Amino acid sequence: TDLTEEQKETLKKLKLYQKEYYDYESKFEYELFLLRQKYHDLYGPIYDKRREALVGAKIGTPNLPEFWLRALRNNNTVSHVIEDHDEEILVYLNDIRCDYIKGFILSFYFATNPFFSNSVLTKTYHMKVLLHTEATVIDWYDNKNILKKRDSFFHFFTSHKVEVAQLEMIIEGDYEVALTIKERIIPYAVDYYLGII
Amino acid sequence: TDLTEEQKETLKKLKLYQKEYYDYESKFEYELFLLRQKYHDLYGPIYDKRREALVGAKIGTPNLPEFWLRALRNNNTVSHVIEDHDEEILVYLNDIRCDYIKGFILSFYFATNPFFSNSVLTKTYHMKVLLHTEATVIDWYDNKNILKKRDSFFHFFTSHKVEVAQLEMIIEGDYEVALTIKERIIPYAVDYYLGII
Repeated sequence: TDLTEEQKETLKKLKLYQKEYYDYESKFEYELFLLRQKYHDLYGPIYDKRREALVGAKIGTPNLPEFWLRALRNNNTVSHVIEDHDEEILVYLNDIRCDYIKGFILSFYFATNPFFSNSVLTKTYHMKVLLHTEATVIDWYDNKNILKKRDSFFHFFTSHKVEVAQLEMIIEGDYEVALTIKERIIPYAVDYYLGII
Repeated sequence: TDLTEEQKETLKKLKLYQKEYYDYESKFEYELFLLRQKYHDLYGPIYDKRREALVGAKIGTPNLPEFWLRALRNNNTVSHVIEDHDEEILVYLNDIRCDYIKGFILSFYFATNPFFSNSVLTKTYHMKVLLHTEATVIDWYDNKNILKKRDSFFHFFTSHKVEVAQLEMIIEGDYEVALTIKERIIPYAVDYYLGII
């Protein structure tokens, strides 16, 4: 800008070097994408084996009753959004999975149950940093909508986009829960069940 | 525990699968360590070239006056801890570098200056999650200790370990600054200088 010609040259050289930094950084970012994908695929079979052993019925994880409810209960962050009335519903939980959008999408698989007909409840987090969320609409059976009667874990399946403090607080807490399920509950489920974490 | 023998078997299988998860996870963590090291070494020469072009004198970055002060100023987080009196000292800044402990260590290289004799001021962050910090003691020249006369950027070079809210707040803000310098200022210095971020 208003530098001496000599300094202008120095500045151009720095931009040149900075351009070099960005090139290497893009390549690192790429190798990071590869790395996370590779292991995501290596974890997949391990998750399916657990599901298989757990599910093999009109009850969640029949080969190990209340598996997910207890794993979720044993995690501080998630335990805070689970109420006593939510427990009779969560015992029907067969599996929780995380998938990339063909952001990420969390899926909650439920066995046939007297609360809602959905065999699966999903939550999609759209991100670049959160953009917006999409939740499946729960098809509650007559008089079973616990959201009516109050606070409930199932408020998690509520779609959001972007008073302000109110919205920020809600979106923040929701994303925190989702992140915990995605990075903690799913990767270390049984250890939470056993409560050894 | 108090499961049927059948469920006990299911639980053992899950621990087996979980053990498999941890094995793969350890291998991913290892490949992540490699990845970050590799690029750390690829960035090194790029940082040294910038220093070389900037420094080539009794003034910081003589080939481009006030380079680091301006880069630091143009970053919101860091700009908040820089006072007007700190500027006459920061203009002597020749280079800022980040190194792994042979956690990480931030080094601030200063040209000969009338404020302190130290040719380098470092800050060491010990971590597993912060354990404790080590800062070089500044050898201020007579009547030059700006920390006496108040708030100053140089309070950054203060050692900490672990009333409680007071300590938490201080440690938190300090680590936030360090992180910004490490991940933002150093990797994208010139772009901050130009203020295009």
